[PDB]
Amino acid sequence: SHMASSCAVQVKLELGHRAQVRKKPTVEGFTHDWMVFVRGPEHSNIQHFVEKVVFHLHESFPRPKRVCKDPPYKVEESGYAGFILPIEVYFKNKEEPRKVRFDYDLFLHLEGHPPVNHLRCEKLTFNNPTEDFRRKLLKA
Amino acid sequence: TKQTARKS
Repeated sequence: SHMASSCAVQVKLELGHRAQVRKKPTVEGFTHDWMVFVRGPEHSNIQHFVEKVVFHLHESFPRPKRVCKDPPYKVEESGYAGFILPIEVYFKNKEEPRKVRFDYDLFLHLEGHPPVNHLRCEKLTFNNPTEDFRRKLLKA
Repeated sequence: TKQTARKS
């Protein structure tokens, strides 16, 4: 038996961050509050097909591996300097690819300049997924 | 120029 149909699903993941200079720096002494997030556009659900999101913070951070298993996939923190932040997105999925890794640029602005509101769109294609993962991907 | 210093 064989199939007469091919199916190709495209998903959009939004990753982004906000970064605000603190009024007073902490004892440590961090100068900014910032938050980094993974979400679907226009408040769409991605838990149907995302197993967990892994935020690899910089070494200088306590407990540098942060793991979110359920929405919101976000981390909130304070700091003094920007850095590359590899984000791993694991899928509710049988075969390759099981996860994918981005290098997210977590940058901060200086005092007297607006806060940071950065939004980045990444688009992935799953060519002929298994039927179960296709259902997870297009779930209402 | 609009950005802070960075880490390692």
